[PDB]
Amino acid sequence: FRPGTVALREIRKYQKSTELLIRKLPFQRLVREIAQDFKTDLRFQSSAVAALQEAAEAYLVGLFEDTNLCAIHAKRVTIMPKDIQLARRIRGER
Amino acid sequence: EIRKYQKSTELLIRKLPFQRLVREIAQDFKTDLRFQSSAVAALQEAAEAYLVGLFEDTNLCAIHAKRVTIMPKDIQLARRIRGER
Amino acid sequence: GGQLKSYQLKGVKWLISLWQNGLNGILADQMGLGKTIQTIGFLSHLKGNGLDGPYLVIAPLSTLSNWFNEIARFTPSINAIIYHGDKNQRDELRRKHMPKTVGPKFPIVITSYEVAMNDAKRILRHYPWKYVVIDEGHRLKNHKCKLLRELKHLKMDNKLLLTGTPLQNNLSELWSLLNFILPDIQVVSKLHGILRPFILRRMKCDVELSLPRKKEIIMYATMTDHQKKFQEHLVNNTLEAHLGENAIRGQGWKGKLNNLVIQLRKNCNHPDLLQGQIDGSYLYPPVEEIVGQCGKFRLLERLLVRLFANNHKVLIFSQWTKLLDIMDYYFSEKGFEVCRIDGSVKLDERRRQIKDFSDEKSSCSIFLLSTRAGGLGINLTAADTCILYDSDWNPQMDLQAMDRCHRIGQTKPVHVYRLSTAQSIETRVLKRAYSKLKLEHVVIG
Amino acid sequence: NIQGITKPAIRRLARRGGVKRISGLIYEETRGVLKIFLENVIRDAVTYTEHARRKTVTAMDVVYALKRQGRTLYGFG
Amino acid sequence: GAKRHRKVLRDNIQGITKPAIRRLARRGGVKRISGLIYEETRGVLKIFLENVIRDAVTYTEHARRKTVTAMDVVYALKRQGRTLYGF
Amino acid sequence: SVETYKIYIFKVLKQVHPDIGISSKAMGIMNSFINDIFEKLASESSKLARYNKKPTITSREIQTAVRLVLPGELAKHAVSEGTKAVTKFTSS
Amino acid sequence: TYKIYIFKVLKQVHPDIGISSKAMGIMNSFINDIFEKLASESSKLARYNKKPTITSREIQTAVRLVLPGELAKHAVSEGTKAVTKFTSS
Amino acid sequence: RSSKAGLQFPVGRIARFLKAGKYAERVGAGAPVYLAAVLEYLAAEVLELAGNAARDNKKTRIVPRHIQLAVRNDEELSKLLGDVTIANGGVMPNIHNLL
Amino acid sequence: KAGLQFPVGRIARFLKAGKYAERVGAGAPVYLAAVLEYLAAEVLELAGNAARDNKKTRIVPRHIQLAVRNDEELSKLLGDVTIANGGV
DNA sequence: TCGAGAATCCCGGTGCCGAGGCCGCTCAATTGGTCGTAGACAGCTCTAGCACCGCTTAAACGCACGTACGCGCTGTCCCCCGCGTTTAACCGCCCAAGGGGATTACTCCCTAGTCTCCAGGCACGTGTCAGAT
DNA sequence: ATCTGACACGTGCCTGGAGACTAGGGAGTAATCCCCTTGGGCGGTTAAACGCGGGGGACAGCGCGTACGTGCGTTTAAGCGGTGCTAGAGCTGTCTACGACCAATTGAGCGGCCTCGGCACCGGGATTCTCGA
Repeated sequence: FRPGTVALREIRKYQKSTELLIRKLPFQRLVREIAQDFKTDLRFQSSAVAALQEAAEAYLVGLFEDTNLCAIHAKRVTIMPKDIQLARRIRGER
Repeated sequence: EIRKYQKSTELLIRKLPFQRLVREIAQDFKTDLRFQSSAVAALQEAAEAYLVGLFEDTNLCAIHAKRVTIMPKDIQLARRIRGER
Repeated sequence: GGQLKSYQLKGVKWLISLWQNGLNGILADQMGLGKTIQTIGFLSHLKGNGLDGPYLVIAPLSTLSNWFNEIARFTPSINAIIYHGDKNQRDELRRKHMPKTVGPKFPIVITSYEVAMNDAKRILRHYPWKYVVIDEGHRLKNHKCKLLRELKHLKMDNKLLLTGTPLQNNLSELWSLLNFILPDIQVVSKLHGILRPFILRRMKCDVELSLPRKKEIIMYATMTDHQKKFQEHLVNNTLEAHLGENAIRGQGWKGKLNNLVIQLRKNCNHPDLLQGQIDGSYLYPPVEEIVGQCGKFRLLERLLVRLFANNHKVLIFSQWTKLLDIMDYYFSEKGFEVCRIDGSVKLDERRRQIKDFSDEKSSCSIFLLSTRAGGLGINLTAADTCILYDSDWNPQMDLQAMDRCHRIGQTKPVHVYRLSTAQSIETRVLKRAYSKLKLEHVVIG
Repeated sequence: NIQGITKPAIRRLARRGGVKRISGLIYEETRGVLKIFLENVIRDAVTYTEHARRKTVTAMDVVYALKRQGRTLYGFG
Repeated sequence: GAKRHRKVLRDNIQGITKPAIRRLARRGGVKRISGLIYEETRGVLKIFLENVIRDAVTYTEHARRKTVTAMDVVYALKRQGRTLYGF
Repeated sequence: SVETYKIYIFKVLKQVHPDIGISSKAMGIMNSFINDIFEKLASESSKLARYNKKPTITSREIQTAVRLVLPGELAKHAVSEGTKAVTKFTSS
Repeated sequence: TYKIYIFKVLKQVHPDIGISSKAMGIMNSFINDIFEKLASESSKLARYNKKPTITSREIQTAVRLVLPGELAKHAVSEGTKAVTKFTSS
Repeated sequence: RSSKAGLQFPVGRIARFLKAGKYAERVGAGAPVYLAAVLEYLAAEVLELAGNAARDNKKTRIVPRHIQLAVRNDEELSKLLGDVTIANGGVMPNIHNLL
Repeated sequence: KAGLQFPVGRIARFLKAGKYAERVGAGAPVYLAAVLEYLAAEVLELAGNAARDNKKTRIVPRHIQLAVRNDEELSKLLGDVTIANGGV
């Protein structure tokens, strides 16, 4: 096809689905690694990591919608890092 | 003029206009109401602070689009990311 | 007479007698001349009297190839199909045979434990199966295994189990199987009353000649002072600090729980395993003499120098793959040429390595080889000596290894060197594996 | 009484924030965003007041409302 | 089979593959994505997670326990403004 | 062993939409939404008690807490549903 | 209220400075607000977890869950030292 | 008591919770009734909107995807669940004219 | 009482009042006093230091604001404070 | 233009598994006297909020004028996307002997709230002495 | 240099502190048992890595014109000061009518057990949406 038409295909299917992205095993490795710092020797139930993953995905999707708004404000379509840096500054996140 | 008001701690709106607006917008919720002369002061301090922040984020939003002239699009992009009506 | 030959026929007779009683049994002939040849015998004996009916045979994959090849024996009358793979099976699903009609046409169904388990639906529809035959009974030694749950959905009017090692771990595996073979099912004699009717274990008495008799000898080693220090710091919860002084790439991966039996076994194998995992130290112990801080390593080295005095090729086994790796590092520094096949290496890659190791010309004596490796048919009879650098909770595994070199084609007499360390969990494990061999040895009675 | 928030004042506030050059349609927008804010805080204040059987918006009513909305206000009471 | 080289492992963070960031972005409505975006998303994920896990590990210890349950995570999120229904 | 409003959330549904099912994993959200709205209101009304220095959470308080949590027109139609009920309970 | 103590803390840290009247107000407000936050947090952590008492442990978790960052890591040390001195003596 | 009023939610169970939740020393008699009548109203609204949603997708049962959608659609119920993240609920479609 | 400047007794009383819970331990009053004291000390230090820059011998609302704004921790605890009679 | 083809969209038919169903039983919600206490409310004092006047002067307003910035248009070249092919990526199911778990139900103790007396801090009153408006 | 905040000593009143009980929650222990441990096996298969064009896209430069800032002379109307008036905030004292509590009573709703219809799945057939020339 012509670049950009299969991309609008993907922004429709995924907005309609409710199936989670991110493989389950890598996220669970990451959380554990991040945890060996606050307290050494700690175990995690499965439901906990599930919840954490759900929340994270939502956070990132929201950030991604506001970083698209910011980019459009500058008369572009490509979202660049400066848009991540502008959006977070307006929302207060560290 | 940027430098001057960045060193001062004085009030920037006049007094009585702020009083009347606050009395009217209350009228819609309750008729015949009184207001301690300290309440209208708190309400002014807070409002003035709020507007300064909005303006500081709108300036950021304009520097993004490579301008220096704030415009109404900017206030709106700021009040949307920040999650407001 | 008039069919096959000795070391069999009576086995088919037992199977036909079972058919008469309709009871389901578990042939367990010693792993010798039988299996595939005997398996087809009974069904082949159905021949004209009964070549019509649902027939199913589940087995691993190599075993599936083998059964298929063998079915090319005398009387190639009954048909057969290797229902293997997925989607390609879909095309042969209906093409191979009709859903219900079974004339002489019906080809024997030969599937795998995955296929059987994953898509039992397809085969669930078929009629009460005349005889489902499961090659390796040990697969079902757990009564909560998902294969067992999916294996009950099949409507089976008869069952059969092939094995050579009925019990390995304890009696509960006998219990779970007995539910499978017979749902209905001093004291030693009382057990022999229940089991005499079904079990038919013909020893290597019928097929003798097991090559020169093997020698299995345990040569202990004395835990050195660097390992004792590690062990005490690990007796409690101190190993981390005594080793956390540098804290490079994290202070002992900031965390250490584990189970004493295996964190202290890892020590008794080689302390580097702990040191590497604790401090980053991206560089292996380069002194190449700190590898000699392990007592068990030093006893291996001297053994090997005395066994190069003759050059007869050795075999090395281990439980993990980090430890074989340390060994390889050590020897490769000195310069020895090594070949290695663990589970990480690929299949066709490992098959050529053997074809080279087995090269009559090639002389890479040192061959690293994991224990649970699936390479039974490796058949490297070129090697003559096996060194079990570790123990194994289930003794049968070790025995399989013994077979991997003690098989046909080994003219030279074989030794076995089960290394170990005194005053530690290695000696504990040896006692456990010994009592498991004894559990099976009184059963052999 | 919202035209009493006159053009020079908005400009002064804007130079506190950092703005440099104001446009010409920025004023009406400012006058709207002030009104919304003032309308929320005052509603909450009048609620709190009535709850105390009074007729006088008073000390700690406004402060409490402003807190309620993420804006702690120290002093003023 | 190496000398000083032992057996190295990648960063658990590099586990979030570029394909997965793209899929999360397209669900947010983005069209063309840049190349300096991926190394930026990773940091903002890390920060979020670090604030939540810290609260969960606190709420746990107070119960004398050593396992982070789902209820500890739900409370951390509620302290941060995000409320999760369904656990 | 686990108290829940599932029984009552399915009675209101029937009353509003006669012929529509609810499914499990969907009343696992509706129960949570009720528990949370209860908590908020009660806590507000306690703070509103401790503040007004009274030891009793009465109806007046619950009402001023509703007016401050439930946002917008919901309030009005909730307040009504609720007051209606208190007068009704009174003439029993 | 806390005037004397805030006047005392100042004399100790900056021996020669004074403080106006509006400043004292801000300071007292700050102290009271921190107090209330800390205590509310501690209470909630007790209704749930099923306990009728607010022991020290809850004063510490509360300090960790609300004081942001290293600012807390110190406050915890400062509180532990003072409860230890009081208990031993 | 639930019966004396027209409420369908349980008055007694709410009263008990309020009295046993250390919410205050003495709860009155009307407070349990008012709370029940507000909680019932809110639930009815949400459920009524969610139900209108399903029929559209041509299904006769509600799933978390429906409640999310309903909440996102209406303004007041959104100002209320301004941060809530329903599990397995997806997002509401939104592609700008930049196409 | 024994160790600090703040009024361990009064803090305890305030905990008894307000009905924060049924029972209050013995250490609970002692710990809170110390934390509040530390927090006040930090703020009073930066402000005076702020006043040591402006050279003003008297701490005024402006200094407190400036100090809170600068330091990275207090700016986080004190997220949106609007000190009365202060400025940016 | 118009087709050529590829993504999109029905009909059945499938099972086929969770959405409704029922049912004793336990405990939790009613209903009745007490049993005080917490509530309303009636009345009085006096603070402070509102209305209005007159005058000064500072901030707001209107209009003219110049020019800096915003916006459209153009051209170059970097780098992102789509596709096909080859590697990893995950995910499933299994070892086996261990512990770690965490939950419940077991049992007494020292400290909470409770009194009760009695001390001396702090809120408020008052005189001095400066320092930044 | 002064007027505005300091800054200092006292009356007393209001707190804290101390001493004790009967109480009574929490620290201690035992138990059972069940999800949770480090290292490996083998077989699936779908997602992820890589490479290569080529079409976008983002970015820089230039030019016109219009809307913004500055300046100066009118004209508002805010700020201050002072006077008068009364609504209503704040507090006190009486006495009851909402509450807690206990006990007797028992039907509503709750854990585990039924079943069957709508919903996930499609394969086959059918229909519209790019695109290229």
